[PDB]
Amino acid sequence: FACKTANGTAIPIGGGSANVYVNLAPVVNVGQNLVVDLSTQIFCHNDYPETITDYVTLQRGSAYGGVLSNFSGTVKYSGSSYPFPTTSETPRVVYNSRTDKPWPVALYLTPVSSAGGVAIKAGSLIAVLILRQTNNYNSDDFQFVWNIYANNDVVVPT
Ligand SMILES: OCC#Cc1ccc(O[C@H]2O[C@H](CO)[C@@H](O)[C@H](O)[C@@H]2O)cc1
Repeated sequence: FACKTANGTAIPIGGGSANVYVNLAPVVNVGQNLVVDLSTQIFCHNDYPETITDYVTLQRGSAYGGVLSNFSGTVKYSGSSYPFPTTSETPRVVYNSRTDKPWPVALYLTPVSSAGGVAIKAGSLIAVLILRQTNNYNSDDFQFVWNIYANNDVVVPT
C-alpha cells in the first residue's frame, strides 16, 4: 500500500509524510463553503490485492493558520461528514485494487462572521491530514501524513 499526489509527491510502503499544494477559490463570502477536495490530489493503491485487503481511515485532521482562525469546518470522508478539526477516527475505506484510487477526503470551510480580509495566505499551511492504513494480513498500522498548503490567497469580502 502506497500513495501519490498530483504535485508529484509520494509516500511509500510503511508510511511517511508528504506535502500537497492546492489551488483555492480566491474569493469566498461569509456563509459559503470553500471546498478543498483532496480526492483530486491524493491517490492510493493496494500492492497485493490478490491476497490482501487494505483498510484506510482519516485518523485525524487538524487545521492551521488562517483556516483554524477564520473558518468553521467540516470534513467529508467517503460519504460522511464530521467536524473539522476532527474529534474521532473515521470508518475504514476498503482498498482492494492496485489501480490508483482517490483518497475520498474533502474539506468544507465556511468563513466565520468576522473573517473578512485575507483569510488564508498564499503558501501557508492550512491542514494536516493523517491517513491510517491497516490490512487483513498482518499487524501493519501505518500513518501517511499529508501537509496541505495553499497556493494562493483567499479573500473574504466585507
Ligand atoms: O509473496 C508475494 C508478496 C507480497 C507482499 C506482502 C506484503 C506487502 O505489504 C505491503 O502491501 C500490502 C498491500 O497493499 C499492505 O497491506 C502492507 O501494509 C504493505 O504496504 C506487499 C507485498
